[PDB]
Amino acid sequence: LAVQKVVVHPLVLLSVVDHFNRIGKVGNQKRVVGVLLGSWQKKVLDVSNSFAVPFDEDDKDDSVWFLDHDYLENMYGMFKKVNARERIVGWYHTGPKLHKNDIAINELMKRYCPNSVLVIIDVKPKDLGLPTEAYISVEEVHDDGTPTSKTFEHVTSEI
Amino acid sequence: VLESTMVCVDNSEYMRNGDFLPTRLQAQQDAVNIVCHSKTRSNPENNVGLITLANDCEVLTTLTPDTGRILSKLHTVQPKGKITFCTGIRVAHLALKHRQGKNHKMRIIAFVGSPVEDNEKDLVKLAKRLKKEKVNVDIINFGEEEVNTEKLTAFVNTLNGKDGTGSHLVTVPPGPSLADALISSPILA
Amino acid sequence: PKGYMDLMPFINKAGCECLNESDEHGFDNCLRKDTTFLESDCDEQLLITVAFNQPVKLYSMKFQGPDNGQGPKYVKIFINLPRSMDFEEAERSEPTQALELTEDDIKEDGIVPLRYVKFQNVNSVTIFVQSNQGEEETTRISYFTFIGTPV
Amino acid sequence: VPGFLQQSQNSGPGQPAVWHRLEELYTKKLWHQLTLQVLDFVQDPCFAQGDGLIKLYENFISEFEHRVNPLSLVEIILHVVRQMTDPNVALTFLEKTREKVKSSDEAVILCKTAIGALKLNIGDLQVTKETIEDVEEMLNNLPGVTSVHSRFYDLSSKYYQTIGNHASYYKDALRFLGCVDIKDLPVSEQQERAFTLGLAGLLGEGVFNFGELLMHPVLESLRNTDRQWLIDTLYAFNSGNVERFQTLKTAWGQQPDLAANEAQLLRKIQLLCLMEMTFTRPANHRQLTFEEIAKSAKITVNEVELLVMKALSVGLVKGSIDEVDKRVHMTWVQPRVLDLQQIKGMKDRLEFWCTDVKSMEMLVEHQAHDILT
Repeated sequence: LAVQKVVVHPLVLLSVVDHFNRIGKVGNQKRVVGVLLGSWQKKVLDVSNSFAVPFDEDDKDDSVWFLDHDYLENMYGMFKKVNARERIVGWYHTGPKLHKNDIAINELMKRYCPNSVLVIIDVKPKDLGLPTEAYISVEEVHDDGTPTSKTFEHVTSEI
Repeated sequence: VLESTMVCVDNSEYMRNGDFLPTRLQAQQDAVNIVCHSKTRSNPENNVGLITLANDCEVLTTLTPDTGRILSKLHTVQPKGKITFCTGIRVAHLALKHRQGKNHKMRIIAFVGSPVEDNEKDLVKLAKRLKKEKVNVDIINFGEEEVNTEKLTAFVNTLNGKDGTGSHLVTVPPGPSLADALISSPILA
Repeated sequence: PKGYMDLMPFINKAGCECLNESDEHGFDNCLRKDTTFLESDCDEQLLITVAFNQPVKLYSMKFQGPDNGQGPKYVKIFINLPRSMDFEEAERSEPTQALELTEDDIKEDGIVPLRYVKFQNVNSVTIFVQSNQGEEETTRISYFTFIGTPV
Repeated sequence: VPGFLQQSQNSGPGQPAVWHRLEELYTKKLWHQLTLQVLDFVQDPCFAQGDGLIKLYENFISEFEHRVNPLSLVEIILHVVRQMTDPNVALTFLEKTREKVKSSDEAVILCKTAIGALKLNIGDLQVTKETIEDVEEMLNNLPGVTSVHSRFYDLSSKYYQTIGNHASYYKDALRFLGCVDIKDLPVSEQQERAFTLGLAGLLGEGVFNFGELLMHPVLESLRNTDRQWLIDTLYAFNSGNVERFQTLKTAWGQQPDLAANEAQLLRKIQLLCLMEMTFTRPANHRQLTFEEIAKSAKITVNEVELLVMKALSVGLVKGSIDEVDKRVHMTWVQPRVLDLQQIKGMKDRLEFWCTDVKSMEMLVEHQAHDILT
């Protein structure tokens, strides 16, 4: 695929943990969603920085969800000014597993980075696995005749 | 007043109809251009954002102390899909909870120009949820008011409860321009 | 209980406002036991405020809810709030304690602890039920009271 | 200009009341809402045959065409061009139609699909390919699945049906059934489409996954039908039972297409017979002798060797042939559809696998406890 490996730096992990803690403090949150910033080297991603964005989803309906994309553009110009070599390379969310509306959020993320990579960073300290699980949106062309759908293909992650 | 408003513009297939001159899509663009401009002069800190009410709701522009960006987004809005009013208010309410300044008051502007295809129970429970968060949704029942006059009646009555005119259900009959009836409506007062 | 006691007599029952209440079951049910319950109508969220005399010390509460999943899961506790509190000021503010209830605590034979250090001189207590043990649009509370002593 | 509506208001080919409702929508300028009424009236149950509705194009809908949904505009014309039977001028109708609906790519897809169907009717297969290779390209650019996908796959399948490419027809027929609901289709259509789908699967080149085919809900319409033998024939191919396939020869031999390719059909089931032997035996005993392959596939022992080449070359099985010892060393088979009981046996195998991994995890932990970090 377009991504061979995603490298998530310790700064992102601390930022994601802090992001989940500060918003989780005011109100109980299923997850918090931010934007991943990094560079591209050959076919291995280099996620190195991230910032929080406003986000909310109704638990009952996956369709209802809001991401402040104007905030997303405004904060990018901040980080681009400080570090021009860090571009938007995807998004993150701290939900323990994937959500049904993640493919919908990726489309909003896809317009800033065409090969957007979603990295699920689990705040809970799992004992065995890495906290990060990188995914990319691909077209799964089925052989059963079912119409082609947008699915997340797993991409190997390394800290 | 220092309040943050979101315009739930409608781009359903029924917006191509010429019931409002020149087009319901063009008529509502003038409607937004006037109601959004009104909220600017009421308070310079007032926040206005755009949310589309297509088959799937799409927040075109979040809350901002800017007017021109709202209309440029509305310029590219094309008629497509069916109205989904149930999810439109919640997705607009969700943006209201994440506004720039929490001292602003809740306010949602809905352009209902296609029939709401939900049961009365779901519409009523939506009003109770908005009344919980002191959210006032202002709806113009233009377009198909001959069949929405009852579903929206339960919406505003339940939200307004028994006291206070928090929300209005002004209903403009088809004519020259629905915006010409907006300046006389309590929405802009 | 060990030198402390239940404190509904101190609770004036006149300054208690339970927002998101339901006409079917009111706030009186969960303060008197004798079966029945309190439930919400508009949404799963349920804001409760309790008022009494200023000298009161809180050690523990017993927010026992039902078992079907309508019992509270995540609750926010606020103390001594000037002015009224809407659902946003109970959701966008920092609670004194934000204990996340487990099913064991909901059990009628269950008592939950509070951080007694932060509950010493209480004028009134605001309780914000944010979620229940499930996806039930109405949240129910079988019984509730504060165990402690006057200041 | 609106006189035709007024002409039909009193003396009309349809019901005068229908035109009055049609008239009222025009006066109120409910432009999109007229199309639903127009859609309900274009497919009228009274004068669909009659040529009164061709003039409905020029007189009525061409006046308000400029502010109608391009997608909803085109399928209105599909029933309009149904009444017209002159072949060549139908191109000019759709080409002029294709020019107006340019903002919507879905409308263009439907327009090019329409020309492909009638140009398939006239037998111009060379240029219906060039159209089919173009609309297929644009369909992928369109996100998701829409109402225009189904009519393409119906045309795309019909194209490969007349040419004879069963392998491509089988793929495309599956897409059509994947973009429509079975309950909506008539039982006669479902029964017919199941028969041609399964027939293409047997005659297709490289169509060896009959397990996925067998549970298609389309095939359930032939459970009690006189075409039940087709399901049984697919069962034989799935199990690789060539003896059954020869037994049902009295049934599948009556079909003109199945009988014509009985040599290709016999080779296909012989290959599937080879997979059945490999899948049945455990991995420890996957050394098939030449006699077993010859006996199970009803082939001469000298022809066993060529059979394994076809399976190895195509990719159905992986392995090697030992001609001196007359044994075939299969090491891999194509994965197949498995029943719940077979899955339960698979899960039981994980129970032993998990126990072994856990056993050594404790063994290394216990033995190397002092040096473990």
